[PDB]
Amino acid sequence: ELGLEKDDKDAIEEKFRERLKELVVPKHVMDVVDEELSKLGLLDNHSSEFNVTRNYLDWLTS
Amino acid sequence: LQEQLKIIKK
Repeated sequence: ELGLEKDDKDAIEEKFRERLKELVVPKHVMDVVDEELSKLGLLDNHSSEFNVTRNYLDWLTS
Repeated sequence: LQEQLKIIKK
């Protein structure tokens, strides 16, 4: 039921993507970043693996 | 909107 009321997917996804704009990212990590965003977009936000993916993406974009 | 009547109950 909660899925029909709120969704924070787009905000965090765009927050990740905006960091990519200024960076000349190599392909061998561009594909990894893209696939991790894809995985995060289909994963429940309360799972531990979701937080692991989020932290890994934050470190990648840092 | 209408689903809130059951969401709040849950």
